[PDB]
Amino acid sequence: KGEELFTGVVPILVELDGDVNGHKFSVSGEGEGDATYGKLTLKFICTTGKLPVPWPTLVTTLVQCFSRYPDHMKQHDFFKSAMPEGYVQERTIFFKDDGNYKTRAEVKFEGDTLVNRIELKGIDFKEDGNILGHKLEYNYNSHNVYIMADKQKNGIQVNFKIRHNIEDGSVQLADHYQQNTPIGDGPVLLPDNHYLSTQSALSKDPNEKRDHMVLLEFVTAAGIT
Ligand SMILES: [K+]
Ligand SMILES: [K+]
Ligand SMILES: [K+]
Repeated sequence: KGEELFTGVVPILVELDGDVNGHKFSVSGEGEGDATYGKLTLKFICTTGKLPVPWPTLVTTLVQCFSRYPDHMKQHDFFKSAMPEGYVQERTIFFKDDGNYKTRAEVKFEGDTLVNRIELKGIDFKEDGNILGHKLEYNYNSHNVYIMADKQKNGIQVNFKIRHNIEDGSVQLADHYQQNTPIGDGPVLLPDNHYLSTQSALSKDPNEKRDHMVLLEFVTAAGIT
């Protein structure tokens, strides 16, 4: 079924159209995912000029079908079960004492490539807050992403908190509320409650002259015994 599409390395493309406080931008990403290992390797470029928000604030928006589901949890992997037609992923992300992002994405195959196409709208940001002021460290914490069948028993409702390190040594919370709904109408796996355990490392390409982010991530499902 959809799980079979992920047994080796799969190319990824990401495209994001954003508008935060009227500052418009676009981001393109490319790389590969290896769900057997829960690994992602990607590079993202801002194709419109300078990114008006910090790269770390966009990590969660910029393919949870690449999470590693251990064998005893495979009946809980909604994300691969929806493929290849894919799913809609919607979020609101509330930055404590600052503005919010609202995002809508479609994640699906296009040919042999897994594509994440996103629209993002951010509003009510402070002009010199941590986000528009670029006051975040260039790194990423490790998180638990909590997953539960949705009310309609059609997709999943997801909740978690991201912690962004700030350059003054404090931490700013980004409270995530997420819904995923299959694009096709045939059966998908509806999971028992569980979570994903995430870790990420960010870097730069020394030869890349555009504003950009190199991202490597490891994600493993857990919380079923
Ligand atoms: K700054
Ligand atoms: K900075
Ligand atoms: K890390």
